[PDB]
Amino acid sequence: MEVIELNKCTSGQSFEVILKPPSDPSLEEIQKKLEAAEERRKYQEAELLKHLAE
Amino acid sequence: MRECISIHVGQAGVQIGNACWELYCLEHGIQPDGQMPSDKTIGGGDDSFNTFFSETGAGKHVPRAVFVDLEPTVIDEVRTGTYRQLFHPEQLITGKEDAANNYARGHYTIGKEIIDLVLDRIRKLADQCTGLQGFLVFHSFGGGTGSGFTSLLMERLSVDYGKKSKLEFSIYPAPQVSTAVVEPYNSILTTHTTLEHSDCAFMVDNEAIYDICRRNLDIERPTYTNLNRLISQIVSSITASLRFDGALNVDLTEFQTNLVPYPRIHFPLATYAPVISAEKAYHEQLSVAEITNACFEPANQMVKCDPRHGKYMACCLLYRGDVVPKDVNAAIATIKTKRSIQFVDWCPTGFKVGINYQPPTVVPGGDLAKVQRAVCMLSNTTAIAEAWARLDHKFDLMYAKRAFVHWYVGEGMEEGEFSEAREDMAALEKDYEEVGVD
Amino acid sequence: MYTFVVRDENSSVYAEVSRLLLATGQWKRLRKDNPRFNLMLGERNRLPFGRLGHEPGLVQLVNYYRGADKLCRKASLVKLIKTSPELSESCTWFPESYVIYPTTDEREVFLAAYNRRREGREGNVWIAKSSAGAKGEGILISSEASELLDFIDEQGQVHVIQKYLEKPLLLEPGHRKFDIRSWVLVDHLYNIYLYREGVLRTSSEPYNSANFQDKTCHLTNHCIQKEYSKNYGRYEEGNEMFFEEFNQYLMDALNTTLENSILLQIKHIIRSCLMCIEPAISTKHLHYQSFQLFGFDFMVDEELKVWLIEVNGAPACAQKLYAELCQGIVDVAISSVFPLADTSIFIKLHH
Amino acid sequence: MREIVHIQAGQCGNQIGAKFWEVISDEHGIDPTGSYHGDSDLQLERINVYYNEATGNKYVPRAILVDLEPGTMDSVRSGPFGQIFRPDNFVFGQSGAGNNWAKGHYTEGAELVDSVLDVVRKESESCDCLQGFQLTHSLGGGTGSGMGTLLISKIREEYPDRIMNTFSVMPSPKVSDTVVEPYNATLSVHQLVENTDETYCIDNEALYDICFRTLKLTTPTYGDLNHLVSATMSGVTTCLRFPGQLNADLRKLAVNMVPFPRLHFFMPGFAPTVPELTQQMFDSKNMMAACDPRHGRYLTVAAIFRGRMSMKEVDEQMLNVQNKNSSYFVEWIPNNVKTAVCDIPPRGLKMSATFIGNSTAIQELFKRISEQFTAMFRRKAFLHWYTGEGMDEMEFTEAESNMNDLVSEYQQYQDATA
Ligand SMILES: COc1cc(OC)c(Cl)c(-n2c(-c3ccccc3)cc(=O)c(C)c2-c2ccc(F)cc2)c1
Ligand SMILES: Nc1nc2c(ncn2[C@@H]2O[C@H](COP(=O)(O)OP(=O)(O)OP(=O)(O)O)[C@@H](O)[C@H]2O)c(=O)[nH]1
Ligand SMILES: Nc1ncnc2c1ncn2[C@@H]1O[C@H](COP(=O)(O)OP(=O)(O)CP(=O)(O)O)[C@@H](O)[C@H]1O
Ligand SMILES: Nc1nc2c(ncn2[C@@H]2O[C@H](COP(=O)(O)OP(=O)(O)O)[C@@H](O)[C@H]2O)c(=O)[nH]1
Ligand SMILES: [Ca+2]
Ligand SMILES: [Ca+2]
Ligand SMILES: [Ca+2]
Ligand SMILES: [Ca+2]
Ligand SMILES: [Mg+2]
Ligand SMILES: [Mg+2]
Repeated sequence: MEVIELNKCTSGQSFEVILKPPSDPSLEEIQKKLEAAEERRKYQEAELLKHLAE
Repeated sequence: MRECISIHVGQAGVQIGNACWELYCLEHGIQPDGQMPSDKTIGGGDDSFNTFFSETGAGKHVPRAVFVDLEPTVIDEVRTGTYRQLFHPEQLITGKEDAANNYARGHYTIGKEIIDLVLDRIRKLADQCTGLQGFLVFHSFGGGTGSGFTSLLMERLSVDYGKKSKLEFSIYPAPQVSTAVVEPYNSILTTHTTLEHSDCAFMVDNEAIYDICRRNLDIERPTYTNLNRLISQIVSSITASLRFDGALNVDLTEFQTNLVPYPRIHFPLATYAPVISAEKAYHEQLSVAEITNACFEPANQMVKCDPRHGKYMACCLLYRGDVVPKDVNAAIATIKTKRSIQFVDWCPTGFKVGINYQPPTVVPGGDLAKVQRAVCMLSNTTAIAEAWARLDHKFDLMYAKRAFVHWYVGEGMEEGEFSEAREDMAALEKDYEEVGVD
Repeated sequence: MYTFVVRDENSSVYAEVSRLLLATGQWKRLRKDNPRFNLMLGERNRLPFGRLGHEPGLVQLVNYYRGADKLCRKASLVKLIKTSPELSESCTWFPESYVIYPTTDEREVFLAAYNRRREGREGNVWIAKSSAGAKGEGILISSEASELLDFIDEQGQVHVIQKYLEKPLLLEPGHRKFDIRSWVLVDHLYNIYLYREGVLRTSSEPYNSANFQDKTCHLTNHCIQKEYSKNYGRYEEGNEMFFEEFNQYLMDALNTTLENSILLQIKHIIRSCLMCIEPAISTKHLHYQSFQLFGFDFMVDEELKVWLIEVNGAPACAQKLYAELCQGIVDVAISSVFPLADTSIFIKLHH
Repeated sequence: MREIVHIQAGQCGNQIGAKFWEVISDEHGIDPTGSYHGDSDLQLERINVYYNEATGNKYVPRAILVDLEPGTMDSVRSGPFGQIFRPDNFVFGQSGAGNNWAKGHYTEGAELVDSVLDVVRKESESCDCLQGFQLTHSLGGGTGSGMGTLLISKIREEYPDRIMNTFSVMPSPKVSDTVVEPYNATLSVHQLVENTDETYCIDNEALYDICFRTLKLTTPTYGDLNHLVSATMSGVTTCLRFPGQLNADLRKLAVNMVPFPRLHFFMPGFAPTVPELTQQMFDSKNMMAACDPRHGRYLTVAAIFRGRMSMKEVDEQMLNVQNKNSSYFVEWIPNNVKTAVCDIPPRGLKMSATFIGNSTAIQELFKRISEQFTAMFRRKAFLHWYTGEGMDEMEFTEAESNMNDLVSEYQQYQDATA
């Protein structure tokens, strides 16, 4: 069991204890997807108001 | 000195943040009006506690935090609370109608409306930063704003602040305090969208916090105040290394490099001890070995799972109070013989240990007892995937019938995003299984 | 009244336990994926342990121990015995064994011992087994290593090679082989209960040491004995000899008793195996509790030394004993957690 | 702040609506003159949801009163709280509807509908953030039945992104007072299936048996039945009128209750120890709709407890009923029973429990109505009264088919497994 890299200061104390060794989308893409979802909402609201006008 | 900005999203994120910052002030001796008598540098300083607090020429210490919810009932409590003085209004942001426990409503419909205003207020905090480490994002998986808007903000933050680190403090849903039937949907969707944008995410299952408050504090029916009080203690011990002098986890990047060797498996399991009731006038004070050994009992974990049936990829021990390294090494050596601790072959069987001589701080009148030594263990074990399995099963049962899906589609989302998000979690579950199983 | 769910319809043991619980009038059976249960009689592979113990207001119990697979599968058990201080690579009651993969592996070490004893002209009859084979197949006995190591690369699943017991205890009349099956119940407190009654699964053909091409004289499974032999049923009904008769034979033919010569070693082996894995499977501080019924298979040599050959996590009983054992499961493993309205058939092995 | 607009249409709707405002005005400490005289301050934290605040700190209900005949309109103004309503929000005709769904929907109600929407619009523009609408009415008449669903259709066209709730009195299995109710109900249900987010099913025969068997009212009256409905209507709106987080607005409630859009018809319940309350609310004898919950399965449930009580005891007792009767809860909607508690009790009671269930057993009601409707329509009995107002026969056929579809859908999920 080794105790390596012991750093020691006023507030506290840090160390390591080894026991055994081993063996993104762009901004344009974001706006486009948010717009496609706004379009889908507007088409559904259009189909609704269209059927209510009928 | 480098700065960190905390972002609190939704009801759960706001209220936990409101408890964390009350606890931060008590630890650093900051008064509700923002005055810190012990700060001998007025109007400035590059002290370690200044990583979370700004300073004004008048002597006030202002949290580097922004609070965002899509309805005012929660944030208006901050504007009137004991620490209303602490913040200034540009940090608090409100909508008028919430996301209705709907991930798509908070992500697409209402998220688009308010995202740009939030980034501007975030940008105001970043302009005051000489060197910005990254962000700490508090939110819930189940809420409409917590799941929907957070995952949108994470995407933009990866753009506006490309190379800066992001840490989540997420609230895994628990039925005993859950407000919505569709939380499993919101959790899978937000996890999928945020996975590639979060460098390290500490999950908290309200079931575990709820039972701990019942078992160890003898609270008949815990409330969010009870739960948040305890959550603040775990959050504080994790962020303590960023707010005090030290050499372990003094930079947001250290969390990833010390706890996350595999990018997608970035969900460490936190374990905290001792949780003692203050109504017990006195108890036999617990030894370092006893509290350290408590860290391997599932009853003290933030997510009820069985690490014995997984594999560790990293482990850190964060002590606060009367703890010396020789006591720790004795506790570790004796514990390793009685416990079933298995590491992955491609990692050393080690423990990174940090000690901070200041004993844990408790809120006056709270349910938690003042103790002289405490410990929090952050271990990246595959056993936390049990939580993903639980949540995925609930998702499958409802989606087999397309139950409630129309609420999401009516908000502009497509049924494909349900399958796309679910497949990602299916891969994540199998990623966890390659690492931790033979 | 309590609730339970059945998820392994093929379990003949828990089929009768299910019948018994409903006869109680205090247990209602729910359907497969109803999560609001007290007791899960779960499936045999990929049982979802991670979902148990998360239903508020429900003490949930399950009839399997997570992690028992390390003991109830040949490749796992060999690795467990060799790599545990408790059981010790220098173990006395487990035959010299080696794990070997077709096409972490131990093939090179198995040959080391094989030539080591053909140097000394000691017997070299080894056997290869695996959890993939069944129905009396997937098994080969030979004295030449080449015949066996070629036979494994002919397969695709991991196997284990084990030193065949060339000098077994042979029952007379018949001059025939046998193995012993003991049933063990481990409750949620991890109490180890041994069923008072065991069974000898018998070979009805005389043990021929010369020719191993013949299977039936060597393999004592209740399947191959019923299926490749006509003298099946001559000496005892169904090639099943029970302890009272076996106790008499030992006394009359060897001036000893079942208890002293054999049974005391069986209880030692059971304790050692289960107590070795208690830290890794015990559920006394978990959110869900466990119990499991195990079936231990033993071989006895002519010196009356007891050897362990395998363990079954999902075993079957003998037709004469289903009623007595399956009701004992209810009182000790189920009714212990979920009481009912208001002598013992088990041996408790202390630790 | 999140304001709801209330509408009551027809003789039935107005009578029920009037006692609803009597109950909650008392609960919020408002007297008939519109002035607050209460004790606690939780009474006013969410008062703006159902009340507008006007000069002089007087609170006026955000209520619109509608009927094609003036009779019941004059009774509302002479009642106990009739003084409180905004006099410009009384929108009444003179003809009446004569139990004719076509008159309320197409001819007599058409001439009056715009006058109603003008009041609706004026109220909605005075809302910080309008939340939705709730309507009280019957499905057997002509005004609340026919004109009510016209207002619903008109309101959706102006406020398509707002929630629409209704408290609908359904025809009863054995008690009726109008011959053509199968036609009026079937024509309204067709509308509600398409244009409402949440509908509470009330039938009078169940209310009457409660009044006669349980409360022991030897000669019950619509006065006694309405007191039950208003008490229930108070209970189902407690989470909307008092501080809380669970089902705190109409949309959040709908999202937790409606797994599939067309299956949004609920079976209310009320009761009357903690174990006693929880047993009652689940009992068939405490349901306000004539459907046995044991003849179907619950898709979702919402329970509201009021008064001072041990939440530990409540939480423990709700779980026992769920785990006791697992067969009656769908296995494929985990944790579909949600419980909320408010410290404010109703008047006369210290502990109350209100029950909201979305049970597939509701199909029985839609089958009763369909059977009666077809028996009339196959012979075209009484149809000349409707075709005489301009309707075509095919409007009837479509309404029948939609309800038969709605019955099929309810059965589909009643037998679904995991
Ligand atoms: C629904 O159709 C009805 C049919 C009927 O007689 C067959 C009656 Cl009496 C009533 N009814 C009336 C009433 C109505 C119209 C004309 C005259 C009297 C007034 C009243 O106060 C109450 C309580 C009831 C009522 C309700 C539900 C019941 F189960 C039993 C009685 C209603
Ligand atoms: N621990 C804890 N959990 C909370 C708290 N508040 C809410 N939750 C959890 O969060 C989930 C509900 O999400 P919320 O945060 O309340 O809602 P939201 O994030 O504001 O989203 P919207 O309701 O759409 O505006 C449930 O699973 C709750 O258990 C809290 O203060 N503490
Ligand atoms: N090392 C050894 N020495 C002597 N005989 C052995 C042996 N290993 C196995 N055998 C014989 O081979 C037979 C089958 O072995 P094994 O018990 O592995 O089959 P199996 O796993 O199908 C039993 P079950 O069906 O109960 O799981 C046994 O009856 C035993 O007599
Ligand atoms: N609860 C209740 N129901 C009523 C009342 N008056 C009528 N109804 C119901 O409504 C039906 C008669 O419809 P009515 O209210 O006159 O419809 P309208 O023409 O729109 O006013 C009957 O079947 C009753 O069940 C009442 O005062 N209270
Ligand atoms: Ca300073
Ligand atoms: Ca990134
Ligand atoms: Ca006219
Ligand atoms: Ca006009
Ligand atoms: Mg909210
Ligand atoms: Mg086997």
